[PDB]
Amino acid sequence: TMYICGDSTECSNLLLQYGSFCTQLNRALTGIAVEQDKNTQEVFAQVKQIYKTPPIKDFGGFNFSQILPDPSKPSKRSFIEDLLFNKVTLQKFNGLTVLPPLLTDEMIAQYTSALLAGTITS
Amino acid sequence: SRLDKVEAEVQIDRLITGRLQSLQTYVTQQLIRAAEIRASANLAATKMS
Amino acid sequence: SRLDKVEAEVQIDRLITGRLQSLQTYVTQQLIRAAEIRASANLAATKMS
Amino acid sequence: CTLKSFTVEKGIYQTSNFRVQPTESIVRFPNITNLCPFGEVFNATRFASVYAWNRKRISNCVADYSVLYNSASFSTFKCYGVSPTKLNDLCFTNVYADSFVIRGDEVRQIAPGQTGKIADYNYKLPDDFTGCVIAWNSNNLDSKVGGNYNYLYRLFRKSNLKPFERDISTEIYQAGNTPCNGVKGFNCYFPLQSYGFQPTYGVGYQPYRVVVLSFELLHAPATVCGPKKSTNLVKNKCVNFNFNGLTGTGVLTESNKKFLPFQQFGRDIADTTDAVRDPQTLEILDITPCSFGGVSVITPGTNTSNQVAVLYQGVNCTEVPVANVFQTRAGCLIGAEHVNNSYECDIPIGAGICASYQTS
Amino acid sequence: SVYAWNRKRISNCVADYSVLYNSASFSTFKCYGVSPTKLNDLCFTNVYADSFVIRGDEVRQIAPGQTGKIADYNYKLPDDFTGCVIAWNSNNLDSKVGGNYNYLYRLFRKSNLKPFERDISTEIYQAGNTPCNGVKGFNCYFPLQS
Amino acid sequence: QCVNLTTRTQLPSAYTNSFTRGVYYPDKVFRSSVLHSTQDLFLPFFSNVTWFHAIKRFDNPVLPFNDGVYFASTEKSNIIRGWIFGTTLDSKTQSLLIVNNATNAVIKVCEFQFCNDPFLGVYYHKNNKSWMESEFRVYSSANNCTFEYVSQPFLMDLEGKQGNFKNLREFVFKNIDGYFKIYSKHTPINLVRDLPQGFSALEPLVDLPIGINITRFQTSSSGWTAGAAAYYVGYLQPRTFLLKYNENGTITDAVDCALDPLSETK
Ligand SMILES: *[C@@H]1O[C@H](CO)[C@@H](O[C@@H]2O[C@H](CO)[C@@H](O)[C@H](O)[C@H]2NC(C)=O)[C@H](O)[C@H]1NC(C)=O
Ligand SMILES: *[C@@H]1O[C@H](CO)[C@@H](O[C@@H]2O[C@H](CO)[C@@H](O)[C@H](O)[C@H]2NC(C)=O)[C@H](O)[C@H]1NC(C)=O
Ligand SMILES: *[C@@H]1O[C@H](CO)[C@@H](O[C@@H]2O[C@H](CO)[C@@H](O)[C@H](O)[C@H]2NC(C)=O)[C@H](O)[C@H]1NC(C)=O
Ligand SMILES: *[C@@H]1O[C@H](CO)[C@@H](O[C@@H]2O[C@H](CO)[C@@H](O)[C@H](O)[C@H]2NC(C)=O)[C@H](O)[C@H]1NC(C)=O
Ligand SMILES: *[C@@H]1O[C@H](CO)[C@@H](O[C@@H]2O[C@H](CO)[C@@H](O)[C@H](O)[C@H]2NC(C)=O)[C@H](O)[C@H]1NC(C)=O
Ligand SMILES: *[C@@H]1O[C@H](CO)[C@@H](O[C@@H]2O[C@H](CO)[C@@H](O)[C@H](O)[C@H]2NC(C)=O)[C@H](O)[C@H]1NC(C)=O
Ligand SMILES: *[C@@H]1O[C@H](CO)[C@@H](O)[C@H](O)[C@H]1NC(C)=O
Ligand SMILES: *[C@@H]1O[C@H](CO)[C@@H](O)[C@H](O)[C@H]1NC(C)=O
Ligand SMILES: *[C@@H]1O[C@H](CO)[C@@H](O)[C@H](O)[C@H]1NC(C)=O
Ligand SMILES: *[C@@H]1O[C@H](CO)[C@@H](O)[C@H](O)[C@H]1NC(C)=O
Ligand SMILES: *[C@@H]1O[C@H](CO)[C@@H](O)[C@H](O)[C@H]1NC(C)=O
Repeated sequence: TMYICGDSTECSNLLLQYGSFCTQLNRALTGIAVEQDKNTQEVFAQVKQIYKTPPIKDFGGFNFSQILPDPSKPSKRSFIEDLLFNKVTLQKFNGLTVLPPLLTDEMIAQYTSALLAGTITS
Repeated sequence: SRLDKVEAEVQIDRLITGRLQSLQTYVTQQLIRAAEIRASANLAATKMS
Repeated sequence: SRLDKVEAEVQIDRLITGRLQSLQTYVTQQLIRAAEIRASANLAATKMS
Repeated sequence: CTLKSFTVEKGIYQTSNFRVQPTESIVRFPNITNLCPFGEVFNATRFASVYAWNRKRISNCVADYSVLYNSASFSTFKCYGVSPTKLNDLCFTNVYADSFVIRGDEVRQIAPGQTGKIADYNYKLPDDFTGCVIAWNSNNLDSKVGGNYNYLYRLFRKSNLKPFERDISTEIYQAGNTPCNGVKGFNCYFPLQSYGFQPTYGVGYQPYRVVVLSFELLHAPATVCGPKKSTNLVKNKCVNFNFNGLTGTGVLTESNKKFLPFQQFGRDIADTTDAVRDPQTLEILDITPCSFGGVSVITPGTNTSNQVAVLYQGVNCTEVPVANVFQTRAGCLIGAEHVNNSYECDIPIGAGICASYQTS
Repeated sequence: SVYAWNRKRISNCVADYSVLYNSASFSTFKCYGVSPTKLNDLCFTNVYADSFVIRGDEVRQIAPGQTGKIADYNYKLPDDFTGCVIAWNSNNLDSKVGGNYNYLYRLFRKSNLKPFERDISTEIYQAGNTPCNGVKGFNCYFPLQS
Repeated sequence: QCVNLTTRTQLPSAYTNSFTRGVYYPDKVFRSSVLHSTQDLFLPFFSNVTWFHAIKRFDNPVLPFNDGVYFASTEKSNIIRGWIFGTTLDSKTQSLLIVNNATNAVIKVCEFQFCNDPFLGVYYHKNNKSWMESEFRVYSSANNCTFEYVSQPFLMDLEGKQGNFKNLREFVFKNIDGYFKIYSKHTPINLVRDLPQGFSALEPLVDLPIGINITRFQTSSSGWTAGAAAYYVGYLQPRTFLLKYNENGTITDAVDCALDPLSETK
């Protein structure tokens, strides 16, 4: 209703005769909205017991410094994925709203540490 | 604000028939892309597992 | 039952446009969903075999 | 009611979207000042006569009819094309203003589609007259004790001339078949006779100064018409503004953008209005519509209990009572008790927050 | 009159519109919601017998949705009016040598009114901005006009 | 009242290329750091424009006015004083008149009886170093006038500035739905005769709702000496430009989509 006949009474009345189109759209956009959380749920949470690396780094001459999380940053991100977050380039008047994801961007980086800490010692 | 109500609805019948036609195209595009992402997400799940 | 052949020609036209658009949307909705199950059916075959 | 059932399941449901209705409406337009002097015409020292009624140009001014009409010094006021009240809004390409003085008994000849001496000899009107006829008594000013013989009228004319046709012919009229020669003779009559106005003359014989505002429609850009207005400006509450036809609803806030001297509006990549400049006192302002968002109803199963909570998708709850609190990036949730112990997610909300039914 | 138009309820009867459609006395026979040839096969919930007299050249505004003095002030047809409008020249039956001043119309009134509204009020309309009391005065004109 | 200037030699329309001149503000809207495309009447880039040689050399010919017009004037001392626009130019129909003199830029709208040779008289040059308006030898009568306009008083130097052209005056005229538009801009330059290479903007001046039809336009009593003038006449057709606004609302660059395939791709 807001997009088609924003802030007008008469326009909102003639749209009524067209039946259930307005209901049909809102379910369609909701169907993909819920689905998106299911995807990032599926690919990242394959481990449920969140491991953490030991402080020692005597890994037989290897160093995993670029991939092990750096505590210095305000978010627990490592060297590599700081480059990626800088490379990418990215509320509105007419009803267009953006909804936040369920998993906050800091939450995902915590999973990948467990997936990485587990595979380097176990 | 320019024409009387006897045919002011006739003009806005065009926009109603029109603006809906534009919204139908945008939503149908999203469904196609959403189905395309699933192929990548389900493939990525296999890579991780 | 209420109007003769001349003005009945006009009203019936806008019903068909209204109903035909309704039938078009349902078909394009089925096709997207039917494609999804095709992906699920293939996966079941791989696990079964 | 939305789910069309008497039992609702555990989960989060989006129904009955929300919008903050604007409080009231504000109007803003620039300054309007250029008034052409109707004063020097209405208060003019001497008016023209009906035999050679004068036409004068009215151009590039404001035709404020409020002071024109509300004055009680006028005698009659009759508009024949439009209602007298609404001349101030419908703008006129041009206005024909004529000033002339006649007898009070001849004023019924001024009306269109009428029979009369001045209706037929000098001042005829078309069958589709649109102007407004205004007259006022001026006996005490025009009259002279010895007779004010300045005014003249067409006693005789060869034919009835067309509407709004001005002529200066003054040759001796030929009443009979024989031609007229010289200044005097048989069937030789002076086409002009002089009005005599006296204080002893009653209604009908008095001198009545008459003015008509006739106008021609839509053959050139509009030039002269009535006045307009604007109100005081307000900020920090979403209202329905009208800046030179820019109707819209949103909150008014001072901004940091800087226009050019002639620049007026603002637009983004989305091609929409984003910044407007006040046409009265030059400043730059932002327009952002006051908040809206879907209402979300959080509940456990119907069988389990009846208590619920409502969420506002992306809506600030500093302005929630328009329709316990807690602020989240996804919106502001009310009706729920915040705790600190962390569990598994039961029903998602957004931004990492998950609600659950727990202890009473 | 157009301000006092008469209404008479008719129900529980069988209606013969065939004579109305085949009568030659009607100068105007134009229906909006129905066509007159199918009408004898239809059944009505109620009958609204609205009747009045107007000028001969005053019939355009009778169509639903129009604007002007009549449809603005004293008689309305709703935007979705369903029925038939009937008229016929009646000079010999409604005109007189001295003038049929017996019928009035709403020249002035405050605003636009709801459809099928009836009013006979004779309170003087305040056209001018100055307040008006009594029954007469400059720019104090009674709404009816002869 | 006019006197014909018959002591005039016919000059061929010598051709010169207008590199990047003639871009202006089509609408009164501010937008920052964006690339807006518009479809209006504009002077093409690098287009063969007519260059006029004025010294001896003063031909005052009638030119057709279609889909707007362009004007440029590499001038000193402002010999250019104005223009007319109309359809009949013989007092039968209303025609536009723009006159810029030492006192006011006056706009007069009447059925002007346009004489063949319009020009303004100035105190000749005998010994006195004074220059001001003397002759209104542009038209004879203005009977049925509808629109007039006069700007605020100012004094413009009519002294006979010599040397290379220092002040750049570029003026654009259009008519849309009766509205009359005039655009102007002033900027310095140092070059001999030709148009410089560079980018600039033309600012709007005033809008006039005249509403008269226009199809053709025109820019002791014999023998006069004129300063060296180099002005140009260009014609406008519907075209698409890609205007680059900065964050300040001042145009920095423009590309004509219809010039070459590279422009089409951009
Ligand atoms: C582990 O290996 C890495 C890379 O081979 C080493 O990283 C650099 O080490 C030097 C020596 O102090 C530092 O100056 C650099 O700043 C390090 N690189 C970065 C990107 O910071 C690291 O020192 C090694 N660690 C150990 C304990 O040997
Ligand atoms: C909801 O609105 C309030 C007030 O409009 C916001 O609180 C303001 O936050 C800014 C940023 O620090 C401060 O400068 C103001 O002083 C605050 N005002 C008040 C009254 O507290 C709040 O940030 C908004 N919340 C969201 C999520 O947008
Ligand atoms: C100035 O020159 C124009 C023509 O360049 C003269 O216009 C001519 O006038 C005569 C009679 O007045 C006509 O027979 C011609 O047909 C006109 N010529 C054109 C081209 O139309 C004009 O009369 C001259 N005026 C003066 C004062 O010399
Ligand atoms: C430049 O042209 C304008 C326009 O005609 C002249 O302004 C007129 O000036 C006289 C006397 O100064 C006034 O009586 C007129 O009323 C003015 N015209 C208008 C339309 O108001 C101005 O004088 C001219 N300047 C020179 C130096 O010739
Ligand atoms: C502007 O005024 C002129 C002259 O006052 C008008 O020309 C007259 O037009 C009428 C009929 O249209 C003729 O009978 C007259 O003979 C014309 N006068 C002259 C001197 O030729 C002209 O029509 C007016 N403009 C408009 C648009 O009406
Ligand atoms: C936009 O305009 C502002 C103001 O004119 C420019 O800021 C000026 O920049 C110049 C040189 O950089 C300084 O000399 C002025 O003092 C500045 N004035 C102000 C008020 O800041 C700004 O540079 C312009 N934008 C760009 C991209 O140049
Ligand atoms: C809801 O609760 C009732 C008990 O009041 C129970 O009988 C019913 O099975 C419950 N519903 C479901 C779906 O379990
Ligand atoms: C939860 O932790 C916060 C620390 O930011 C504290 O202020 C709050 O009191 C805690 N909750 C309770 C119930 O104590
Ligand atoms: C400009 O002039 C040159 C030489 O006179 C000519 O070749 C060219 O075609 C002209 N421009 C156009 C657009 O025709
Ligand atoms: C210069 O002007 C004065 C007065 O204006 C005049 O007397 C003199 O003759 C002029 N100079 C010449 C060379 O004519
Ligand atoms: C100007 O002349 C054209 C020529 O056909 C005509 O169509 C147009 O109506 C005229 N303009 C006016 C205002 O009469």
